[PDB]
Amino acid sequence: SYPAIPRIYAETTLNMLLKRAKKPRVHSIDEYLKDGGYQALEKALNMSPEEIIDWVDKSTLRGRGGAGFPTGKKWKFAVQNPGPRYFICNADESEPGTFKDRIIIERDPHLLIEGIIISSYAIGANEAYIYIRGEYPAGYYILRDAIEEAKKKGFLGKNILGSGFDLEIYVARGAGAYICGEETALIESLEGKRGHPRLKPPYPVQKGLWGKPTVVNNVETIANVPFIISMGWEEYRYIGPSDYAGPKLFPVSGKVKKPGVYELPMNTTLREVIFKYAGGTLGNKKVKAVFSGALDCFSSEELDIPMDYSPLGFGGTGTVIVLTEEDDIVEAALKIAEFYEHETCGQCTPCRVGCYEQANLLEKIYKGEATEQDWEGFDFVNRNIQPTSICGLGAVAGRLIRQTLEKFPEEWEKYRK
Amino acid sequence: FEFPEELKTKLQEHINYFPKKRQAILLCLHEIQNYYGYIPPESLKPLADMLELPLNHVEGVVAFYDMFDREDKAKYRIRVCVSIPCHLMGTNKLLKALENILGIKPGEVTPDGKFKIVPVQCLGACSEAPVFMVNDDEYKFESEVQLNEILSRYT
Ligand SMILES: Cc1cc2nc3c(=O)[nH]c(=O)nc-3n(C[C@H](O)[C@H](O)[C@H](O)COP(=O)(O)O)c2cc1C
Ligand code: SF4
Ligand code: FES
Ligand code: NA
Ligand code: NA
Repeated sequence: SYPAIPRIYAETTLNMLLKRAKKPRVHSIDEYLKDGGYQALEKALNMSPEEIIDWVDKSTLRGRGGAGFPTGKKWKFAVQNPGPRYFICNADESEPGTFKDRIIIERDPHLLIEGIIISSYAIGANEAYIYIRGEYPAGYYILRDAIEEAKKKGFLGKNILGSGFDLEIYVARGAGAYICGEETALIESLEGKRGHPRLKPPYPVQKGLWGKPTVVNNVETIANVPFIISMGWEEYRYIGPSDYAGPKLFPVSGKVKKPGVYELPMNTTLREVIFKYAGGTLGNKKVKAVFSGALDCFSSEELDIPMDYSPLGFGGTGTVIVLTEEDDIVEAALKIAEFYEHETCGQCTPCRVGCYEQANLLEKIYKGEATEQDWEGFDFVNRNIQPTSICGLGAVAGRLIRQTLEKFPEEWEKYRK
Repeated sequence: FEFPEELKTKLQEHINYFPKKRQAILLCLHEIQNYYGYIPPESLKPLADMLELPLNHVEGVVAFYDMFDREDKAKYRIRVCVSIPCHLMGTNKLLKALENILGIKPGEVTPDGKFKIVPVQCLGACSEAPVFMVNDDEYKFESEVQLNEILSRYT
């Protein structure tokens, strides 16, 4: 018995990450085992850690948490430093529009757990953590129960399956701060502190949890690892286009007929996501813009781009929020400003004051109360959130809003007049 | 101020769960809030002692993490997404329905202490917008009639 959760729609053309999670229910260990679950783990424990790193490297897997760092390379960096080492699953998923990770957690927890065990073995970590946002209580209870299932079947604990490898997985909960998804802030929170990002360098792979080598990976990233081991890295690389291989989850929301999570290859275009998969727009209205979470704004002239990691690609985490012709872009921009205002940790002065002022001033603009100096101030603040910032939030808090100013000048003009 | 045995036992489970005691601070604070309907200011000193932490450390943590509420006691927290795209899909209608049913606005508690409306950033269920939670339970808002039936399940 778990807390109620909405039944997010999920669809897959690949039948990998959503093979089970396309059904809105918890798949417990017996059902998982019937699908061949934990067999990739068994295979991994007969390989050397170095071989697993090699396979994950050759797979071309990249981080699905937004920065797109090559996963195998990250692991290689960690194992250059002496142990003990720590592995962390980042389940903090808190960006507007992003709900891809939760359906893995809530529906196919053993896929994630299996990935965690393999990844931990690869980097020689005997202690792993899942940090799940506080607003995902069902996910937390489901993970705690799944871990106990795995322990009873002998997939966790000491001397796993006779391999001499020991692991425990601990589940931590967040308590309302988006910044705790930033990997160094997450580590601070795991250490029982306020979730304040750390100056980098050093990076976690060198100095992380308790100052030890620490790999942090996103839920979706980790869920790919069982597939790489099961299929082999070559077979994995045949999924999707040569240059951007592997399955990807796209959480699609806003003004589409079929909002939900789509598992698609990365040669899919933004237009296809909206019109071929998500059923087109509500009322068949014209698309005005797509917000890539709280990161980027794409116009209707930019729908033919690939959902990949290329320079001209969609990028981000693949979050697709669709606005149609009747939606107010300034109102939407205000929602983004409000997010960054609420989430800055306030350590860095331009971020602290910039996120606040951006939202404050935009609200005045939206309500038709802004002076000419407010408009000038708004432009200035928007361009000056980033200086001295020590994490990615300060660097991007003005990005999407700036894109709306550049791509929708007419709409902003109406507010100025 | 002392924790009741039934609460103290759970706190102790959390504290023994991670390799280091202090790692359990957020689990403990969640447990405290679920028990009392808020974080009593008096609870922090004895919590700090169980975690082997200074009081000011625990105070700073409570202040930082948005989910914790030192001021208002409520049996049920109705967390309402006020982000994007919930705003496109009818957050305003959800808030109006809540006002019609309970007579309160965001930030307010009902006179009986039963419900508090808490505005929150994206709850990660955007496809099912507009989204709200009632304590741990999460729902899509469809209509006032539907909402009224949901709220009747919390007694
Ligand atoms: C403000 C901020 C918030 C972030 N939130 C998340 C998040 O919720 N989940 C996540 O996995 N990564 C998040 N990241 C990225 C992490 O710092 C990190 O890059 C990622 O967890 C590493 O895993 P990956 O290589 O598998 O993507 C965030 C970064 C920043 C700057
Ligand atoms: S850039 Fe902003 S969110 Fe990041 S550490 Fe600085 S103040 Fe905190
Ligand atoms: S915008 Fe409301 S759940 Fe994401
Ligand atoms: Na291919
Ligand atoms: Na109504």
